[PDB]
Amino acid sequence: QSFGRVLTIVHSDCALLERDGNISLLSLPVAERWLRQAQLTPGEAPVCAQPLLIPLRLKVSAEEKSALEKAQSALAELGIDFQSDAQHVTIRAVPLPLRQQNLQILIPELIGYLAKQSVFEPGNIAQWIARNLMSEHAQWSMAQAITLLADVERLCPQLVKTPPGGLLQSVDLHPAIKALKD
Amino acid sequence: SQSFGRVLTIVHSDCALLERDGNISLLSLPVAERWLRQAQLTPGEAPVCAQPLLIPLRLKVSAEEKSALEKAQSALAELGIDFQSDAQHVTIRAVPLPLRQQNLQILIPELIGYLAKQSVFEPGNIAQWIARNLMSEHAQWSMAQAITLLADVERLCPQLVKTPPGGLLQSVDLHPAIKALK
Ligand SMILES: [Cl-]
Ligand SMILES: [Cl-]
Ligand code: NA
Repeated sequence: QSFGRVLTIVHSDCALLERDGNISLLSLPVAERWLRQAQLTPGEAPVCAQPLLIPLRLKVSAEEKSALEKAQSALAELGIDFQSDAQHVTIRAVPLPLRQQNLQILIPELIGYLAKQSVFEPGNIAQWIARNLMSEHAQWSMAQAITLLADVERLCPQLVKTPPGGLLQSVDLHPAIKALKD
Repeated sequence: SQSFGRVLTIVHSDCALLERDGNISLLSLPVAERWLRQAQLTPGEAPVCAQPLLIPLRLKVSAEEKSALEKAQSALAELGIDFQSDAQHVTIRAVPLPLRQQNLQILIPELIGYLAKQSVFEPGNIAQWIARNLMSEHAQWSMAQAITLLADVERLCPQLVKTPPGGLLQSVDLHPAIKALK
């Protein structure tokens, strides 16, 4: 299905939508998040490690290093590969959705998150990366909102069928209609 | 002076069983630690000074990160975190005493990620975020460590002792046991 037709951008990051006479307000940041999670999750989209131009070498504490080692397998399932020596880790590849992020901030952030876990699972790591570590977004445009919803419709069919309250809300016309008649 | 009571024993590697005027309680040492550090980092709740690193930490930042840092510069300086910025990078020149022995190559990027998502910047709010992201103190707490921590918390956070939140301290009900003995 579909969220409908994008009508206009509301308050820099929402999209006013129309579907069968119904008007809705959708949060683009929330939609972007669901999209990224699906694109990063093995089993919901193609996952292929992408080589870094220049590998990112980082110093890590022993507890971080140890966390990285236990997570190696989960990370590789996400397309995140690295090698490491005594005091460092060097990121050699990341999945496509991450290739254009600022990895000098994202990876150290991922490392901090990983150093706090007891269990490592690609699914939960993808979700975390999708919600917290990714590129913030400035003013949204129509072209961007249109593209986003289309991608979300394609990869997250379920969101369409049952959109949470933080994703899309009903814009009630009854008051205006009544006010026009009355 | 006012206190949480007498430390009786360590429970679950990170909690402390307390006794105060006949009442028994369980206190989360990690939570107590976070309040202590939050206090040590908050201007007005404890002394704050800027200590230079012997090796400035340079980091690449996105326009959005760059911008966020710009807006938070004053609040950060109040916390003793000083930095310089050039086109694409920022260089941390100094950090408060409680952050000297941390993994800044991980913590600063996390702080930057956190700041990039804020709209309002206040030293108090930022210090709270920092205290919650410092690497967990110990792992297996000892009696001496808990006794020392609590004495410090008592002097720097007198209000916690008066109104200990439920995340910090919980009552251990002896009534069932007393009834059972009967
Ligand atoms: Cl537009
Ligand atoms: Cl447009
Ligand atoms: Na970021």
